[PDB]
Amino acid sequence: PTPESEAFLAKKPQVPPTFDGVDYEDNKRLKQAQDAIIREQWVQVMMGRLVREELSKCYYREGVNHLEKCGKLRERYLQLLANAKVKGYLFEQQNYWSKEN
Amino acid sequence: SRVHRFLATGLGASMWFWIFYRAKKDGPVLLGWKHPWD
Amino acid sequence: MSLLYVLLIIPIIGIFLISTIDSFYFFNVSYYKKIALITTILNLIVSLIIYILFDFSNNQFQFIQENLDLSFYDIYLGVDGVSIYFVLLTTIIMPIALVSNWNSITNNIKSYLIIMLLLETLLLAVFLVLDVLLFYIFFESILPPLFILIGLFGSSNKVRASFYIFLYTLLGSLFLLLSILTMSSIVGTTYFDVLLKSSFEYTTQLFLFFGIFIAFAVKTPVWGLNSWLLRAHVESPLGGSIVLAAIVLKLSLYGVFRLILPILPQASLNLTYIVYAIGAITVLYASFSTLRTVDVKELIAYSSVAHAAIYLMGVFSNTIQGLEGAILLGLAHGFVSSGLFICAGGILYDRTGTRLIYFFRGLTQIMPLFSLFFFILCLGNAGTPLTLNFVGEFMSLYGTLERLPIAGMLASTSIIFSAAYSIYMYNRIAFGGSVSLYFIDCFRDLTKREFFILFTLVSFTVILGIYPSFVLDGLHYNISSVVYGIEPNASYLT
Amino acid sequence: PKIPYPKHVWSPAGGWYAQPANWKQNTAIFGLVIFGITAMVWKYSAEHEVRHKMPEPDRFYPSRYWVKQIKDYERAQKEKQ
Amino acid sequence: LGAGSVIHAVADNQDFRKFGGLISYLPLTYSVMLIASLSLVAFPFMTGFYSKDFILESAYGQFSFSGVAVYIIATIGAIFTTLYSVKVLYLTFLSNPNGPRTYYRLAIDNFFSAQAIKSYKPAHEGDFFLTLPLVILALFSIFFGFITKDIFIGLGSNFFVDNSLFIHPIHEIMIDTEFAVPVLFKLLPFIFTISFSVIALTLSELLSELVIYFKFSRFGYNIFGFFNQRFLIEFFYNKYITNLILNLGGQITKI
Amino acid sequence: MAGLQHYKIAMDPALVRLGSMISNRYKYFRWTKRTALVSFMYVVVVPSTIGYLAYKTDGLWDLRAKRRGDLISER
Amino acid sequence: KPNITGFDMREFLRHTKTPTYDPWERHEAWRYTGRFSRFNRFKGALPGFGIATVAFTAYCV
Amino acid sequence: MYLSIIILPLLGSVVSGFFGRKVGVSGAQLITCSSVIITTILSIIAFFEVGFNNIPVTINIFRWIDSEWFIINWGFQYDSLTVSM
Amino acid sequence: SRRATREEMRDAKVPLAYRDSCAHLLIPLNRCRYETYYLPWKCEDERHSYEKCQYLEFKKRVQKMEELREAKGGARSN
Amino acid sequence: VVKLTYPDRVSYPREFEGGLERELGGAGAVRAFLCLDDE
Amino acid sequence: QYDPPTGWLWGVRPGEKYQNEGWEGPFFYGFWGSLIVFAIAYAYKPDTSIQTWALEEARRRLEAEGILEDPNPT
Ligand SMILES: CCCCCCCCCCCCCCCCCC(=O)OC[C@H](COP(=O)([O-])OCC[N+](C)(C)C)OC(=O)CCCCCCCCCCCCCCCCC
Repeated sequence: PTPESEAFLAKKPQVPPTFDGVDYEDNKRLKQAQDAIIREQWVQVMMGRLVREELSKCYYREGVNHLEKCGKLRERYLQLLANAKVKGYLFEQQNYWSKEN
Repeated sequence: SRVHRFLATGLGASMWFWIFYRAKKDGPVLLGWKHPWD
Repeated sequence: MSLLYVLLIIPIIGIFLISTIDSFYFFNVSYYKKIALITTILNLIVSLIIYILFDFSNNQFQFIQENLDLSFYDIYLGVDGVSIYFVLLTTIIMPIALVSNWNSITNNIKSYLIIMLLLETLLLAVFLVLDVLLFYIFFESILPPLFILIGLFGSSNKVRASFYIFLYTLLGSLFLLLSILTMSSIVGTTYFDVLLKSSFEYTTQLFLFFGIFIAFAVKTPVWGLNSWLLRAHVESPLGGSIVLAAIVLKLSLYGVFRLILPILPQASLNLTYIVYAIGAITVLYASFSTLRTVDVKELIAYSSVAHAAIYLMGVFSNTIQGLEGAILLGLAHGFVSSGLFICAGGILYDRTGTRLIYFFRGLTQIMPLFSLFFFILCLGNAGTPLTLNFVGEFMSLYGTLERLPIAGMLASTSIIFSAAYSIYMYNRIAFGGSVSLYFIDCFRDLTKREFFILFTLVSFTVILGIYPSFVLDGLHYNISSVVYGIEPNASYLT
Repeated sequence: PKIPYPKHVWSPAGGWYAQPANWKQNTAIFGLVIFGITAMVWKYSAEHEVRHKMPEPDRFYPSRYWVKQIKDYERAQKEKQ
Repeated sequence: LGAGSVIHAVADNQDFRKFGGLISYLPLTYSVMLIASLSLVAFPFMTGFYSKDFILESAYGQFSFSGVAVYIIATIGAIFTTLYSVKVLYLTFLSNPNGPRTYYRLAIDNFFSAQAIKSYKPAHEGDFFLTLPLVILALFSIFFGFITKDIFIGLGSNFFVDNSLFIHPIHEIMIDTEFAVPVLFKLLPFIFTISFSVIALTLSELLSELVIYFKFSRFGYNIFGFFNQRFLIEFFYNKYITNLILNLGGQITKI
Repeated sequence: MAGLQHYKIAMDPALVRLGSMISNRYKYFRWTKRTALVSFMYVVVVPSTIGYLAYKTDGLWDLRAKRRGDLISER
Repeated sequence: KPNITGFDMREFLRHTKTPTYDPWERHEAWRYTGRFSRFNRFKGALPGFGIATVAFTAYCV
Repeated sequence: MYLSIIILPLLGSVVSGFFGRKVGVSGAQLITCSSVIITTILSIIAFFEVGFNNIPVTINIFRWIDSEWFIINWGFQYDSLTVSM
Repeated sequence: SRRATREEMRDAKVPLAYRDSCAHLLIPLNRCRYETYYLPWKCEDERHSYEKCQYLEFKKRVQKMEELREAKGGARSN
Repeated sequence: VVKLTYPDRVSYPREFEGGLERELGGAGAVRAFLCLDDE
Repeated sequence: QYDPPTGWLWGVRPGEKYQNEGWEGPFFYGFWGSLIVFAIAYAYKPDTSIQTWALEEARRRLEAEGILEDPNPT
């Protein structure tokens, strides 16, 4: 894997991207969570951007044959496009949800 | 002038000679008499 | 001392120097205008320094100063990405507005300079305060200087214009104040880092939305609440007009990002169709009346109404591109309306003494430099690509379309009608025959002063129209925080 | 004939029948400037272009003489057997 | 560009009603304008022949009602292309001079006594920069279509395999266009072109009163005006769209 | 006439008078059947129509990543 | 019914021809004479046709 | 060369327009016609490289508009249609 | 004479609309067009062969359609 | 008039082995005619 | 025949020269000078954009899947 850069680590979230068990009176801990949800959404979004870039190269590589040789990237990009979006932290900060409900 | 008339006449001659050439060669196929591979 | 306090302090120093230098040297008014201009340059230099140090992906407010001396009303200053560009717009516009009035202010020059310097401090404080009640205090503080600026330096109808802008803004603001006071009572303060964590209940949000919206629709302005602008933006001196349309219209837009998006998310989403009907109506009605407006400065003033409708619809889109496009359009409008007001209220008006379109025709023949900048500005007003105006209009319009398609489709018709009134006004003034037979004297072309304020404004719109990343890169992370919603397989991770 | 016009109007494109006495000298400088910028653009293009198929050795493909991607491929392909 | 040569030659007049003659005055202009016109009417083995005529038989080659209908529609359009193509060349060059003396007055025939060195302006051709592009474009108008059809049409040509153009196989008609189209409908444009040209050329310079009889009929007068006024679209656009918007703005500003 | 001296302009009195009528026309508006009908149409009817249409189609459609075998409709 | 003015539309077309005598005849005569006769005008309607025909015949042998 | 086709007509245009007083009538015509003719030759060469050898050329310089999912570059693609046009 | 498999049609970059039975004759022609720069006097034999077989297959489908034409009492199919 | 008199198709639709299904994008995309219903 | 290029730039008549109104110093040297300096300073500003940080993590995650090749395999 590509080594995590010195600049990258300076901004890596130290907390999981969640609001469960977060004391909202702890300013530092709440802003840490908000940053983790925001950063995670952007990563998923930037993942789609990289898949689109690969799909672009294969399309201009396979030409006529793109409808058959670019399906794997094609499927990946559509999955990311269907799921990844910068939605903010603020609905999840104000609304708790449970799986068992 | 004289060069203009020569230029005028040359292309007109070029056009009809070109048309006559393709009439003799591609004309039979165009009219449906003969298939290209015959 | 914080750099943000230095931003607010430099113009006050220049006010002090302007008002006292008569005791150390009849001082020439050139000296006064030199002091005020250098004062604005230093304020711009400080804002540039802040931006170089500013970090694009921090959700903590930057360049803040600890108080530890809490009182009832304490000025806390801080900056993030959603306010940093408005601070830059204010510090770039202010020197240009001073140079645009270098010769046309002939009496009461000390008073004019002190008002503009005080306006700089107050408008900057609006973008930098970290408390919602501090926002109202700075938003309303600019009214008395604006009342005096219009009344001391305005045109023939300055009294009616000064009263209109004061009473309209006050009336709308009083409904915002009641909304803010209700928030202050429920939460215990209006400090941003505390109120943004509060969760108002839905019915409270609805009645909070109304009252904040009434004020912001008076200040946008929406069509039907916009006669104060059609008066004040026209009767104002040229420097007043630039400040009023480039920065003062932007207050309601930056106000939406602090007062509605984080704390009234449910009311904002449930009422977007009312916002969009008003914004759609404003886009069509203002466009048609701009087409029939015969005062050149009133025509540029009315086109501001149509552009502000698009950033208002982009700000309620609840999408990243619509929100970023709204800020982009706000900024691009500031450069373009400044240039078109200079072209009309400063170049045509100074030369002819009239603002009626019927007297102008064929100016290109004798004023080629004016017609070149005037045309480029009219393409910016039409949102032509390679201007920052296209980037903002496209992103704002895309977000409005994706949020509510019928509202975006009507709002899109602005691409047809902004071109219509921009091209119509350009053709009638620069083209449309030989030089107007109403001109007895010939006219000189742009002076070096006029050239270099238009060139500077035209430079900003084109450079940012080609590389809008210079603003978007510092917008992305912070503007994420005002989006409301969730994806099903992305939310509630464990 | 030619239309009359004001001599006081200064226009960057020249005006009405504008040709300075030194127009060839000025045209030479600007053409030199145009060449210099174009060459810089040419250098950028020849380094940043991307292809996914390379030309065959016997075909007329003059870009093979300056484009970095093809030059590397041709140099590497010469190492055979 | 050939038209621009004419408009320069006769002092900026642009109305057919003031041309005529000029055939001996602008021989190079006439030749290239004739060459271009035969390409426009898809005369056989000209450059325009290889493109337009294939479009027509391709419309038939897609054996569908819409495809057959457009074929007939575009055939009538081809008829009137020939008509106004004849109208241009004849009214500019082949007809009698409907313009004044100045266009055709030559120094060879003595007309002036003291103003003989100058003052003739006989409507001559243009210079090298005016005429060189005409010669070049004339050559493209004759051979370029033949030289290049195999690229653009071919039959299984693979010029666009980078997927620049995508044709789904279910949308292929070219096989039926090459083999299934009857020969009568393939040469029908040329039969129409070679005949309405005779019909147009005979109606002028030989008849010339029949069209006049049509014009001065109420039926013909109305037909002439309707088509000269471009289906009245500019009239109806200006009335009910442009002026509608201006009056909306008038109401908004005033009431 | 307005601060700085401007160039000599043949200020046409008719055009100036037309400009004065436009600035003062608000002083002479009256409620009539025509003005009330026009004002009601522009201020109430058309905006409420767009408002009703925006209301009824809010959330109706989404285009994002919609494939064949799916619907643009969400509601 | 005949008009108050003596303009008949049918007679207008009957007089739409070249007049036997015209007071302007000699002024307009140049528009149909030698250079602008039927033959001279249409003599070069197909500029290079003769040269092409001769060359084609020599080629066909 | 592929970028040089794009910028060469623009370069001549700014000299003809914004420095017409410097080059005059003849200088303006020499620079524009020269800058268009040279571009045309490079276009003919491009038509052979891209169309006849079926080698498309991609070129991206700097991003234009970058917002989350939209990344639009100042970018150019040469394919068979491009050189045909 | 043997029909080209879908792999070589895919490998030869045959146009998708012509990846039919006769595509085995399209590859030599499209190769020749590449070599001769598509000039319409150089690939004659390959051009006529691909056209002829394509004509032959066309002549088989019109017979197939004519049989279908009588199967419905001469009714319309387009 | 055209609707009353326009000729019937004079050739059976061209068929493709496999319908070019894989090279047209698989079953998720549109394919070519292959031993399907007549037309 | 062509004419000599004429015209008064900034309206300065050929006899005289441009007179400074007093704004030129601060505007050209302060306003434009600072903007030019800031542009040079901006070339050396570190990238703190969310995109740059997020692209690097996205690349690693797509390296983890069978999408992107790993320069440092294991
Ligand atoms: C979109 C905003 C602008 C971005 C582009 C900024 C310009 C980039 C360079 C453009 C090409 C160079 C233009 C040269 C100027 C034309 C000649 C000239 O000097 O005019 C003075 C001329 C002087 O002409 P003159 O030299 O003949 O002088 C005598 C003529 N009179 C009688 C007028 C004095 O002024 C005019 O006559 C016309 C006035 C309008 C000028 C038109 C603007 C030209 C630039 C158009 C911008 C193109 C935008 C592209 C669209 C966006 C893409 C989506």
